[PDB]
Amino acid sequence: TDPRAKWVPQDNDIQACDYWRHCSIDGNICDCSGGSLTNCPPGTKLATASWVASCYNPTDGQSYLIAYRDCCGYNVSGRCPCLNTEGELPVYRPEFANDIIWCFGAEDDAMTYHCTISPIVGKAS
Amino acid sequence: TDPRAKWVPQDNDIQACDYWRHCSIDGNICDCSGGSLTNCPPGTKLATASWVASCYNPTDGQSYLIAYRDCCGYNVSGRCPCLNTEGELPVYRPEFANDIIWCFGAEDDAMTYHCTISPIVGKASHHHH
Amino acid sequence: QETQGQAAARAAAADLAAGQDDEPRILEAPAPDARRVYVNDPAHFAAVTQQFVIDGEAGRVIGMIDGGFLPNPVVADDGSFIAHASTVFSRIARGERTDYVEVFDPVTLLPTADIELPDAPRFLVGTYPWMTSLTPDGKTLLFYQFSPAPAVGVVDLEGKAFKRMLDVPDCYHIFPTAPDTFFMHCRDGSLAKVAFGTEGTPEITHTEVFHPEDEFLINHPAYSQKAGRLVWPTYTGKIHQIDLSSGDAKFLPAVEALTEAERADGWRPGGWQQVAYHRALDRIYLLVDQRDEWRHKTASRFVVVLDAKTGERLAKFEMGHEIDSINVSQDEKPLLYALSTGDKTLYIHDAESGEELRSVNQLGHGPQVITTADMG
Amino acid sequence: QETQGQAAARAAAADLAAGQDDEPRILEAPAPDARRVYVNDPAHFAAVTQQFVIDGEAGRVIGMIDGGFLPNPVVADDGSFIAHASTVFSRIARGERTDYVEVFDPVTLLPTADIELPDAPRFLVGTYPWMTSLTPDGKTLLFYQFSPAPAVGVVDLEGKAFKRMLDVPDCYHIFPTAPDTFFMHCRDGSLAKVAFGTEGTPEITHTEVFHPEDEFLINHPAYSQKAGRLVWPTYTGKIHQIDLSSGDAKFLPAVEALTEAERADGWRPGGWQQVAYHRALDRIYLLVDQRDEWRHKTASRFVVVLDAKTGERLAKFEMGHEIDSINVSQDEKPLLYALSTGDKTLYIHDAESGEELRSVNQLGHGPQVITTADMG
Amino acid sequence: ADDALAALGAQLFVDPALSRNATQSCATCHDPARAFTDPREGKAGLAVSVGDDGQSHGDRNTPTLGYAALVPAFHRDANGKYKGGQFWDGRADDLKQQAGQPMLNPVEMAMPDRAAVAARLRDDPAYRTGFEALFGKGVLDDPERAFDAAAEALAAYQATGEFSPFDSKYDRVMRGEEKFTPLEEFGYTVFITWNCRLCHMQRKQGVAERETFTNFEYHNIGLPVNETAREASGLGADHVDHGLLARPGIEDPAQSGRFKVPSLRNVAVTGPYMHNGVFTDLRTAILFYNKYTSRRPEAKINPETGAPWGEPEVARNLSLAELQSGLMLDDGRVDALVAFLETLTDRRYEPLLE
Amino acid sequence: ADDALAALGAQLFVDPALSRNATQSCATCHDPARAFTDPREGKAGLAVSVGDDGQSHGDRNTPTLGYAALVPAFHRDANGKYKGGQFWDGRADDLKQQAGQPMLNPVEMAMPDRAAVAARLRDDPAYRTGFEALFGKGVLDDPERAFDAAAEALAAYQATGEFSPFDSKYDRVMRGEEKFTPLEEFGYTVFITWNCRLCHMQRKQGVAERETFTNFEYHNIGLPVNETAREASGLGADHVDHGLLARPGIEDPAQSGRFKVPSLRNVAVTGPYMHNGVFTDLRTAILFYNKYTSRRPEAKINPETGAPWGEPEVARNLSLAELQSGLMLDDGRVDALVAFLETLTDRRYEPLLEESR
Ligand code: HEC
Ligand code: HEC
Ligand code: HEC
Ligand code: HEC
Ligand SMILES: [Ca+2]
Ligand SMILES: [Ca+2]
Ligand code: NA
Ligand code: NA
Ligand code: NA
Repeated sequence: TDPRAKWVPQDNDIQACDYWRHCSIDGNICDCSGGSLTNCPPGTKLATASWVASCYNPTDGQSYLIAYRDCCGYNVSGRCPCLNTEGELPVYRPEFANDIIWCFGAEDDAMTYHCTISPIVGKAS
Repeated sequence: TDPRAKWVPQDNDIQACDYWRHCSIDGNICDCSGGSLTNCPPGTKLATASWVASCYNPTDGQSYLIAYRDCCGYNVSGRCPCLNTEGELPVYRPEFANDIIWCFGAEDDAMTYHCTISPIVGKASHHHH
Repeated sequence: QETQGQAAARAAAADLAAGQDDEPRILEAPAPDARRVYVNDPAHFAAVTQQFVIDGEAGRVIGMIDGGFLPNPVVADDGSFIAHASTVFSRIARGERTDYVEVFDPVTLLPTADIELPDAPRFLVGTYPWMTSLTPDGKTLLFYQFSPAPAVGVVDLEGKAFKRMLDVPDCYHIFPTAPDTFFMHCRDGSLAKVAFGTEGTPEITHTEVFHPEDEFLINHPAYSQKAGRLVWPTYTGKIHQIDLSSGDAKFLPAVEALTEAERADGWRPGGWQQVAYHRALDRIYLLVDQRDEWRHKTASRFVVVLDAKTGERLAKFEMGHEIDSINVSQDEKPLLYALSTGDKTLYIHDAESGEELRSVNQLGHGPQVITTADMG
Repeated sequence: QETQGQAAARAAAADLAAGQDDEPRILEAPAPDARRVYVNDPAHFAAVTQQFVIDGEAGRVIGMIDGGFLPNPVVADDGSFIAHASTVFSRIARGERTDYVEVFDPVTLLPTADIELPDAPRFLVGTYPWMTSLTPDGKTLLFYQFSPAPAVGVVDLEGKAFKRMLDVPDCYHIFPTAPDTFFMHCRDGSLAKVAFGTEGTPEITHTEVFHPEDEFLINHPAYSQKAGRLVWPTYTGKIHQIDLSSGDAKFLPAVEALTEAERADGWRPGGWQQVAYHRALDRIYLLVDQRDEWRHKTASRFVVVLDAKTGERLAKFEMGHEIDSINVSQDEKPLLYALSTGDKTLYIHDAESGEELRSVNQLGHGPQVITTADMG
Repeated sequence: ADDALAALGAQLFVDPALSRNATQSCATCHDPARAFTDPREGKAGLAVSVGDDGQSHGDRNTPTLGYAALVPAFHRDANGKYKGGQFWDGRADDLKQQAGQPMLNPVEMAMPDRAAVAARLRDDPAYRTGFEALFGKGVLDDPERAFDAAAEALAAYQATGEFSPFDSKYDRVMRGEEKFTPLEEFGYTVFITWNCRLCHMQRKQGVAERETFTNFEYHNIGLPVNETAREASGLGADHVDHGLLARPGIEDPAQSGRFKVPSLRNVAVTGPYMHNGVFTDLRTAILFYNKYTSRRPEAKINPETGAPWGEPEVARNLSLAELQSGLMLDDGRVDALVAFLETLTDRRYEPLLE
Repeated sequence: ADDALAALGAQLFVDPALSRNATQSCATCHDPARAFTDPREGKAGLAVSVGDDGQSHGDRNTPTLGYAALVPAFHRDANGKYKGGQFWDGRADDLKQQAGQPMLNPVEMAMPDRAAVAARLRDDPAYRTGFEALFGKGVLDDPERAFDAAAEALAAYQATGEFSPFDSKYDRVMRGEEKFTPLEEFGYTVFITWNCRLCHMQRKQGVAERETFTNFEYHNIGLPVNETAREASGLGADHVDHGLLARPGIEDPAQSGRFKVPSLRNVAVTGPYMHNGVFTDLRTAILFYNKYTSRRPEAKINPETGAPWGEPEVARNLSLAELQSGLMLDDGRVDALVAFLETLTDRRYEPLLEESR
């Protein structure tokens, strides 16, 4: 709530912007418009592109690579907006940059931003 | 601030929803997006259609016909939204009805709603209001 | 008391602990059921709008459908598709206008039809559900046209084609009673019956005038196509009920939603969708409050519930929020949906007792229109 | 003292009393001047967006321009036109994508060109002013493309036609310096100079690597085309300055926006447009606040003002609101514009004293980008 | 002064000695019993009038003189719209300049010249007395002064309250003395919210002090030739009436086919309608506006002929922006409008309504 | 016991008495000095291997046996995607079912039948002792038992830690014993955020315990015919390698041209690449992916030949949804991927990386 305070992850509510996997999310949590933590809402198209972050999981003490993916082809959901930037690097290090609409690869050439999912892809290096 | 109280016209601020001539306005006051009380903002198209209300002017105690006109062809301005409904009748009395997008007659067939102006077109009163 | 996000955090942690894999993919919405509710956000006249598909039981958004300028949503009562008549412009709010009907699969939410309406014929007005309507067989969509004159457009959803415009007299709204027939409400205070074959003028009959010039019937009557019940409040809470279940209009006894006393102490209906009708309960719900005669579009904090047969009051709920629109699920033990334009929140109440059970917030910018399928 | 709505009511009342006639019509915006400021509202990735044209002196919205998905606005420095590259879809956010550039008359706000961009080539990203850029003579618009690879699109505004895509190295942003030349910032820590013709491989030259791999240069550097000054803060409020006025890059001495003790106490820049540069005053303005190191896109409540030559601090303003972006008018006694995405309000401050002078609220949904013309 | 001048104008106005055969006065064509229009049935019905020679027909419908004194002098306003003047084509600047024209028009009163007018004035001892007292001794011996004085007297007579009494029902309702009937009030509401008020109201906004239901502008509403009237006028089947462009000084091609917006006062009793009297019924006049708005087959057909309206006599400069309102007047609104227009009838012509 | 069975497989594995002319053992084509691949030159270079007759060439490149023990047995999962198995076309269910095939393949070890195999096993008193102790007396006298017992020994040997030691730099880095070079780390970052991840990672999400850089699925990535290998194998100019569709019992034409996603472990040392050994260099195999993404003319040119990659051998069923990612790998990202993939080399083959660099 102090926006400028160090982000403090929790592993108890995926709809809240401090959920530990959302450490570098930008946009809207898909869980809030009919997707889930790791699936897209009906009607939208799942991008294959992603950007990543290493997010600390306060449940197990481990840091995980969260390779975000956008759900595309719908106007922005408008529900559960969040912007976190842990480890977020500027656009010239795109694999860690989150202002980019990472909708590439989405079916039907969908490129509009609807929300983002937060799947794990690895333990951090 | 009580949305259900009888509406209390004022003649001191046109950007406020209780400005006397806005007595049947629905949308946004054009004065807040670069129009004025009775002119459209740049880039928009002034409709020739209108709906009318007889609005009471606290200042002279006279009642005037306000023939609202829409400024069309832009997305809604989002500034100074207001909805008042003095004398407003349902859609089958369209001359007094204000959910209609009254964009007919606008250049370029513009039919999207941006904001409404509040020009006076007469004195006079209605049986209904 | 665990919230949906909390339950989801635990499932995710459990999958992670157990090393359980899952393929990221596009979810399907749960099958349509009675407790699905749709909330349309005309977004105070914005050029693009949203519809929220909500599981009324869980109070959870289960999908969304994008729309253009003041679209008219319709929901087939059997749950088999949804559709809207919508309007887009080649440059956001300017340029060439396309009016079109889209039909959507209610589970994948994918459009299964996109049907162009020639000559941009839609009536652009703050959203009135009965300005665009499905015939009972779901094969035809009828939409209203105001300009140059009252007219009704016939769209074939089956052939996925626009058919033609029907000349009508000076009349408004569209209440289909049959594959080829609908009623409209006229300026002269009658209803008109418009029966259209496949060609030529429709056959248009008028009822008796059923209200005086100075009685005002709201833009949002409730119409249960399955009951053929048209429930039409006036500004004072007087309620016209018209039975259309026989093909012709039988006027039911008129009823007062507010007591003669209440109306004397300023009680009037007010809102957007001020009236709801539960077909199996034969029950009318009306958003009311104490207000001046010309604050008829303001939110109301109370709902009154009354017998369509007798007019007796059954309940009076303090909604606990500023409510603009109500509707009800059509199942047994219905929810009473109370949508607040101001809060952008659908409050989901128990229709019997009026307790607020749950709510779904962040429903766009100015949500106003609740629809439910009547699937029983 | 007297508000604009108050002054308008007074004048309307006087016209009524005096029987004064006037034709309802479409206003022109006032002539563009130094205190015109444009606020773009990316609207948190909404498919349609708005730009507000504001008289900064009066604190008055004088016009609006609609746009599509994450458009990139540009304003000709000489006030002759404004333009944006924008993106629409045939069914709101889905369907056939069209990218296009519109050019608008800055008084009537009518589009005077609408130029299709083939193959939907725009980079869809949270709005970075320097990802779409006008050349100094105003005849060419350049836009960045990321997919499939970094590239820059060349659009001829005078002949109203798209020209070509140029392949570039792994580099970002576009600071035009001449009718046929711009610089980009590259992943390897150099700038790339790109000089292009109508056809042929562009000539691409790299500067020396000018920051280490762990010093992060923000997405919103200030670039004064008329001064050829590129002011590029890093996450720590260290400020790279690159002088491109010779046509090649000269690296100026680095300055620190924050002192050692400030930095030791957690002060860092943060926001969106974090830095402004006033060309005539050779002055840098940076949005700072105490914050953890990865809260670099949150609002800030302070602006430090520092001499660009010496890095001497001239002021630290307590803005008194949550500010995400700043910019300045480029006239003498500039205004300091402080846009709050959360308040949707443009706060208009005296740049000298830091005092808030007036404000323009209700600027859309998530307004983030302020643009001024440097007309002087 | 103004009283005696008007009273002299009053004598001239009814005096057929100002016509060649001494058979015709202003009052013959602008009959006071008919809101100052021509009751006389001619070859083209009442569409045009017959002059003193008993043979010559005009090519335009005789308009009322009621309220013509409210029209400003011809001028081009700052938006480039011409306004005011007299005659359907504004070719006269004001009433004074208009008054002499019928006297000398061979198709109307047909006096050969101003001297012949002066000579007739000289025959009447009462005129010597009346003219001399207002304009000085010998005024009738000078044909120029005599004719200007006659025109001035006629214009003063037309500026009297008698020509513009503002005693219609509409006037009484605006004074709070009476109420409109529901149908009249609906008609007034339609008239001020539909395109009619873009042309038949004095002002763009605000309330007019002496409303005459015209903005005094010039518009081509795309009317067809009145064939029988055009036959009777003898101007020929070629002929094109260019309206405003025929005023000397107007060169602007945008003005071809535009005519002065008539005042709708007394409109209910001054049929036939339009500059050439093409429509006999007020209702037809109103229906004509639907040709631009309505998609219905019937909108294309003049209900007096049962045939299409006719191509515009002048198919350029139509006022399409105003006329293509996007809305069609249903029979209800047409009725309502007729009721409303009938309220613009002066008190003294209320009996003519049937 | 698990030990003795693997030890028996160790002997069989290197024993050329299991080939017709006694010239070839498993170790001949799956050379342990070369991450269990074939260093020998044939008529198509290293693309395909030469059998015991000294003349016959296969039509497919000999794959590593490293980590092959981590592949699941062949199955169709619930999403209708086939997974697992052995051979590039998944036509063997698992290592045991695969092991006797090279023995009887006239193109490879060429023993005429199971009985000729058993007779060789009897000739050797260590086998009589070794097989008999694990499978019982007289096992070598029953050709069916002997053959099956040899396949079991061979599959057990391939399951030992020696074939899948997990001692690559990548493994060491994932234990925190060491760190990636900056280029390696970028290579890893790209690998896991670009489309490679969609196929060359065990799991769709979460973390694998013994990652081998393959999801075990079948994908047609639209490779051309390797002309020289195809000429050498003698299958004909009109032959189509249908991939997974060639497995008996797969009939679905959508499987035509799909091959098993290979483990990228030791990829740096097991060139040439792809099921037909078509690309010599690791970098070329990565560049092939840009044909689906890049708009540059060069994306369509095989850098090893200067000519177009070629029409896909099977033009249908390409994995376009995964392949057409919309993003092209620049050379810095290609370099980074090479460096990352080199980290997947087992410790004992690190010395072989010098020559490939
Ligand atoms: C029939 C033979 C007429 C006699 C005698 C008079 N007038 Fe007339 N008037 C007549 C016509 C056909 C017209 C319209 C001609 C045209 O070209 O437009 C007129 C017009 C006027 C007007 C202008 C009215 C207006 O434009 O609104 C005035 C002021 C007028 N007439 C006055 C007038 C006087 C004073 C007469 C006696 C000298 C007189 N008219 C004779 C038909 C006939
Ligand atoms: C400006 C574009 C106009 C609009 C809109 C309407 N009217 Fe009109 N009207 C106009 C002109 C220029 C004229 C004279 C046309 C000509 O060339 O002769 C008229 C005429 C009438 C009349 C006839 C009056 C008479 O002949 O004395 C009537 C009854 C009339 N107009 C009514 C009318 C109504 C009811 C309208 C809204 C439907 C309307 N007009 C629109 C100018 C314009
Ligand atoms: C060269 C002539 C070979 C000899 C001798 C052996 N193998 Fe082999 N192996 C070879 C090729 C050409 C292939 C692929 C053929 C195809 O149709 O795909 C293989 C494959 C295997 C595999 C499957 C590995 C995988 O799919 O990832 C295994 C497990 C295997 N080989 C083991 C094996 C054993 C145990 C051998 C001696 C009995 C043996 N191979 C001999 C080439 C040759
Ligand atoms: C599924 C759609 C895949 C994607 C995306 C990537 N790869 Fe792949 N890879 C895949 C298969 C099915 C195969 C075998 C293809 C065949 O028919 O032979 C491969 C092969 C490789 C190889 C060669 C390995 C070997 O021969 O042992 C390499 C080096 C490789 N793949 C790398 C790679 C990279 C770096 C990718 C992201 C750019 C990538 N692959 C994507 C399946 C798929
Ligand atoms: Ca007439
Ligand atoms: Ca190989
Ligand atoms: Na002329
Ligand atoms: Na080859
Ligand atoms: Na098969």
